[PDB]
Amino acid sequence: GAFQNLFQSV
Amino acid sequence: PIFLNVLEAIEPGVVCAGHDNNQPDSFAALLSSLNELGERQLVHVVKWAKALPGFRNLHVDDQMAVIQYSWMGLMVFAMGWRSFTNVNSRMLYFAPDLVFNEYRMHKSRMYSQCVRMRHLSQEFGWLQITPQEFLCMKALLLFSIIPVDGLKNQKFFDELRMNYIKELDRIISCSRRFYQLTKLLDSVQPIARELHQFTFDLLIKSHMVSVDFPEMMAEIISVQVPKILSGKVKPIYFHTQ
Ligand SMILES: C[C@]12CC[C@H]3[C@@H](CCC4=CC(=O)CC[C@@]43C)[C@@H]1CC[C@@H]2O
Repeated sequence: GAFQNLFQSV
Repeated sequence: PIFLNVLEAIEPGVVCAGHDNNQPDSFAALLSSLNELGERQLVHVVKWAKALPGFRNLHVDDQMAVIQYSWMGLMVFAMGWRSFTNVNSRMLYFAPDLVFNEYRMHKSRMYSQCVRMRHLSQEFGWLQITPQEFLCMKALLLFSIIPVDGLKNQKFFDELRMNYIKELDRIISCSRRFYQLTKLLDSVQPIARELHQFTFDLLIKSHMVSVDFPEMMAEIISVQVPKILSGKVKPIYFHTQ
């Protein structure tokens, strides 16, 4: 989930 | 020129690696710093990509996928450009605080890969690549690697890729030039593949060699990069290899 978390955070 | 206005406007600025240049060069230190630089640049690549013309046309899963597949090529291509503009390809300008001379190329254990990257850098000179050509080509690299079995919405991707090819052609003897630039774009992919293999192998043995991988790098290299190395995800070449 680390990439997705970045992606969704902006 | 709306499209080029946007590409110039969204282009990331300077990213430092945080490398301690006072420490003697070592494989572990150089590679740990490269890994941290990748983690930092990833943040910029995501912010840049999400701001690209038409990018939101893609299914959100595909938006995430193309970034996770294409980052190596994107970053190598930009690095080659920085190397060309800053040190006339004399060294690999990974970051202002992480510039590779030949000694570092050797100590990194990536000399062959660095050679290829320096060659790419030199091509920007040999072909007299313009900033506007560079930006359009770099954008196209985001849309140049996909799963063999297709994306979630392949149609929206195909349309987007088509339009970025059209934007490149319009920025572009024209046939000669288009041939040259597509050849240069293709040349990024074998370099990216060699780096994919190298970083994957390094991650697996990272504990044995004191090389640190940050969180996103470790995740992406273990979850997504193997799809490329196993052949499930492949580059799109212009010319047959
Ligand atoms: C993947 C890697 C860390 C990230 C590096 C990569 C070499 C290419 C590169 C160029 C950049 O400008 C950002 C960092 C990256 C993307 C390195 C090769 C081995 C190392 O593990």
